[PDB]
Amino acid sequence: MKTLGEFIVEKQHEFSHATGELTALLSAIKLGAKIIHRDINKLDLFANEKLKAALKARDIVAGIASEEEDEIVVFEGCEHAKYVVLMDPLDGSSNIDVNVSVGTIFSIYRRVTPVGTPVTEEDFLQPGNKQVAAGYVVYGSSTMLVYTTGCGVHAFTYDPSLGVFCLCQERMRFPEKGKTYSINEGNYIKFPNGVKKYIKFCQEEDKSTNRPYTSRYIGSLVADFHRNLLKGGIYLYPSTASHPDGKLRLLYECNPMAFLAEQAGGKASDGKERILDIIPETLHQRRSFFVGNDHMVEDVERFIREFPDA
Amino acid sequence: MKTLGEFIVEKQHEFSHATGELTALLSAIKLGAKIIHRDINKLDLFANEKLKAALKARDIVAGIASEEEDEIVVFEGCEHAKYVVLMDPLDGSSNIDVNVSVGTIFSIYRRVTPVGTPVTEEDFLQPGNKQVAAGYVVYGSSTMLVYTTGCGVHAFTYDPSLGVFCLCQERMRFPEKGKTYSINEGNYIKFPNGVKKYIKFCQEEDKSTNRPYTSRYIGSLVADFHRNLLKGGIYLYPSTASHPDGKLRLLYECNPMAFLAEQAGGKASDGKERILDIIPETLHQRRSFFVGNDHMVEDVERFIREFPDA
Amino acid sequence: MKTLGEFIVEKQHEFSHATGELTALLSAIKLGAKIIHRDINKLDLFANEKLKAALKARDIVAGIASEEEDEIVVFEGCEHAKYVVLMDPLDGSSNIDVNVSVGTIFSIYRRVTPVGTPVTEEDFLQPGNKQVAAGYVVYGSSTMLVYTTGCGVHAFTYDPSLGVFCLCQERMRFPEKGKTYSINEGNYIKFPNGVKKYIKFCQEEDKSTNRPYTSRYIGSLVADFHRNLLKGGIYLYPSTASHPDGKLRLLYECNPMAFLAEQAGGKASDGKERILDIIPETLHQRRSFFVGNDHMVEDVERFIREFPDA
Amino acid sequence: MKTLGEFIVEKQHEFSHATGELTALLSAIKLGAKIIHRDINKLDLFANEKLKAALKARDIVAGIASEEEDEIVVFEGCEHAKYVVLMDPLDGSSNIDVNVSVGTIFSIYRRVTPVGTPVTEEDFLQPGNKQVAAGYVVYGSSTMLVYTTGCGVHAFTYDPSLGVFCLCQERMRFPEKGKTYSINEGNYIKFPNGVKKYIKFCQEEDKSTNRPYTSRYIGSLVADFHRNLLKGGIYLYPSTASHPDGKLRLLYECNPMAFLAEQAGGKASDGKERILDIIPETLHQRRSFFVGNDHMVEDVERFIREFPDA
Repeated sequence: MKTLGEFIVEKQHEFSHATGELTALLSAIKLGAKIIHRDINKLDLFANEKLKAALKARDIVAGIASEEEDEIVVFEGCEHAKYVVLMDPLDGSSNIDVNVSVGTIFSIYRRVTPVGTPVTEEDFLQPGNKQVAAGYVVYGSSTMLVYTTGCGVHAFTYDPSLGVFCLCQERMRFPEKGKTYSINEGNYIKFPNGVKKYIKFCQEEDKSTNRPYTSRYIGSLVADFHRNLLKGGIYLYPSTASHPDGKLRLLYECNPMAFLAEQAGGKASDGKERILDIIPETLHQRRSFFVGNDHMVEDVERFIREFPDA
Repeated sequence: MKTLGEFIVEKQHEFSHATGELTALLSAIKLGAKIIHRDINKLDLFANEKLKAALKARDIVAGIASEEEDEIVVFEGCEHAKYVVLMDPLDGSSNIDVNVSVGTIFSIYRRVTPVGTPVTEEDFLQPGNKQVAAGYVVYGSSTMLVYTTGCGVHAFTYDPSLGVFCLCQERMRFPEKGKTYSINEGNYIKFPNGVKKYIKFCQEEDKSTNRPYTSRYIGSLVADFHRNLLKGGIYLYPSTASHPDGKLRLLYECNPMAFLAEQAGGKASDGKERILDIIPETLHQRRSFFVGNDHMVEDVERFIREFPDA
Repeated sequence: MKTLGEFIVEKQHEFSHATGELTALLSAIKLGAKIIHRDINKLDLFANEKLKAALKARDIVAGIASEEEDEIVVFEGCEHAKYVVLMDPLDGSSNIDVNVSVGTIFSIYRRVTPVGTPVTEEDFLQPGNKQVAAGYVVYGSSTMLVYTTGCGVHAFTYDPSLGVFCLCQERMRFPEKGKTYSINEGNYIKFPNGVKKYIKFCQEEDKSTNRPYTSRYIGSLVADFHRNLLKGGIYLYPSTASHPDGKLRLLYECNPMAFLAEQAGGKASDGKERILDIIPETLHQRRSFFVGNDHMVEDVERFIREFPDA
Repeated sequence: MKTLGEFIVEKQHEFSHATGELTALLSAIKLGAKIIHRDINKLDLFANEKLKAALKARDIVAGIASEEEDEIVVFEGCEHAKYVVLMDPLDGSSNIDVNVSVGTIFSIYRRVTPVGTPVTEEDFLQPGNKQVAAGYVVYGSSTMLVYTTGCGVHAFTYDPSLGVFCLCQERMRFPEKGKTYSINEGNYIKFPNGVKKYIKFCQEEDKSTNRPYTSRYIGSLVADFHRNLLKGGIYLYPSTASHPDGKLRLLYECNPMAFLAEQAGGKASDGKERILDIIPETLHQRRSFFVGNDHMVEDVERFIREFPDA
């Protein structure tokens, strides 16, 4: 058995050789995860407060931005720190009422503003390709932490009896092919024409390409993403008239998940371009999101090009 | 706070006033659930063995039938018992690999054969309407036990820190209307014509009836059933050319879930008739299954009558 | 592995064949123990309230008497019950501050007053020889439950990860000889002359009788008793000028521990007579207490006869 | 609430400002403690192996010396490390069988031999006054970690439900006076004359100095030490004919506990001189040990000077 802390020390080459700093960052995340885990066994504010407090206590983060706050949070006494963290404290918290998987998503960037000064929104509006780390905690049948710093995706499972996260998968990679699609198909009529055509494509009979595909939609970004990463597949959250530019948050959800997806050998697109290369406009900016096996995301992109209407 | 054990003693009117016996039965189930819970934090055989051992140790069950065994199990030294239990020890165990919800389903009947003799398959082939109890354990973000003895559906949540199941919902009831459907829509082309038509019906635009409906499919009978019970909805597992008479087991899955559904004010059909009234043919008999809010199941039945082809 | 509940069902010959009732009684105790266990990982009132509530919820106890209450507690709606329980909810609670072992002690009697009426102090003032059950829960490095119903002493260890008590010792018996004594020797000068002489006797050099004996005094009746039961020894709590008739409670501590000691093959005396045969005078009556290996208790009794002064 | 990890980061002035290193060291200890904690809820080898593995995995310790090994252990690939650790993996493991408190003791030194080379016994034979850190983990009714780096004694309690150690006492100090003594008084006749005289002194009647003192002897160095630190007192483990120079290990037990005692305002002597100033002769060297409130240890020293015979 190898714990998360031991694994970090082992891979002192990742995170720009900043091992001590990564240990601190993930220790704050693991602490918040443990607190949230027990609390699950409203919660949004709770998770937000605990994670925020955990990060501030490590004296390594200058400030944070959260889906649960309109404005960024500048930590007093941490202006010397060079890291900022963006997070979705409790992804899909609505699933708590029905005992369905929920999760925490985090994204880490090196600040751009001068150290020793208060971080500004400029530090939080960098494109996803600037992330130095990203990950999620999935609170399902078991609690797991998955992260990347640009050198592969690593998975750890929390052992409640030992109170520690244990390594369970060092190099998480999408399988060569995907055969599952995840989307709220009930909203079929509301989706762009290209997405509707792709859904029909998924239902055709073609054994040579494993079609029709299997459908799976838990309704939790983290849970669906996690399953598709392990078994192969694609997750889709298109735009609709109600959400013309998508529903998912570009900064708190799309970017970190896109970083993880790419590090696992997958693709993350908004239907037309690479998520990680999008220039952020606002903290709460939304974006259409298609992520998973590259061939599947490529198919969605093709259908959107062939049937451009919304 | 009120524990499962205390609740049972409180409702000494249920289970034909056989309080001591119900306590014994659920104690065996709770024990097995606790063991399985920790083991999750292959498993099929494990869950089967632990539950079987737990039931035998309570000296109240003459024998059991399990999805994990071709033949029934007659407990030596328990021929004096008048109860038999049928179970699906670990529903959707495949979801374990992806950290998705799994569950245990149990069904209890009073034997028909003379006490003091070895139970036979006759005791396990009674129609669902003869069940004296049924329930499930859902191992999700939290572990919960749900059951009925014919007087409503009661829910309990396991508190790992106290090692006990606590009452969380005394009268589980489907809401007045459902607005969510759960099916592997990827297999659309393989389903009977009536089911295909119903799926399209679910996607129409009609705000007056909350359409289009929301789609949710975890891929776990227990997990999807549980969510739909709390929020309203319908779960569908139709027949296909590969499984002409459905995939779900009539005795280990359909009957117990149908009993729970009806006790919560819902409906459980195979598309044409009431699940609980079907006369069992074999231990492993399969059946098409549609369960949830009555109006939704009624709609499926109508579409099947209007479009009868497979 | 065999759980406490399964063990009880197995030994349906004990407790006057009242298996269902014993299960109920110990279930209340185990529940209270679990609650207290987690709360430890002031407390007196807490432990008292939780245990009292647990016993009342099982609808099998007419009332209780506790070291934490001047008057007995008559449970409304339980006048039909035939059992009464006396308890020391949190023995040696002062040890909590220093992380030292503490414990719960319980004693069970069949009421003497007519069923269907409110129990009176008469039901709680019966001599110890009338106990139908007695036991303790020791909250130490691990939490254990030990009990007897007149057919030997059985020990169970709580497994926090499974949330259940597991059998660890079916027939607890004092070894053939004891070689350890447990007393607050600091109060040597305050003890009766016979006790002082016995202490000196314990310190003599005589390998043939394993002397000098080893001294061990945790300061917790339950913890010291438990160790001496497993390894052999004697526990002494004599009278002093401050407590002329002893400090320990005859009904809440001495009687239940004496029942356990005798069932394990040991002896329990007040220095002159058998604890279980003493006729109670009041609910809070105190008594000198010497318990453990028979030969050691016999030695104390001899010294008290030979040196009678206080 | 403040965790051990957060506390360490907070006090970045201690441990020669080597915060990152202290975090690593205590993380290894906390991990081992968690593993041992669950294993308790033979063990000597287990505890030794887990702690040794934990320390090696942090890549910060060049090697260790343990009471469970005749020779020191040089960690391959850690010759670059500048710290060495000495430990008593499972103090009083015999108490496990009786559910009595046990503990882990650790001592940390900066190596004296050149970095980049294999540590030798020279690195492990430094006097106690050279320790840079020392501490213990007490596995009792609750699990606690206590440590010092020369700036006071800090206590933390393990919360099994959160899987983390929480600060509970920042500045542990002996009370102004002690009124409890801890010794195996059964061996009175075997002790040096001065110790026998001190024991009698403890039993005299003198309210002005809180005498007679209370006696408490759990039989576990860590447990007795911990209680005396919180409530005041003295722990004595004298020499005897069987152990002419004491029984406790100078390096694995006496030195670390002496460092803690002094940092809490107490005293630690072998009866004649300061434990921390003794020049080690061998890895397994033993020593008489008297530790606790200064006035009490001073009294023992006086009696030993006044009655010098063994």
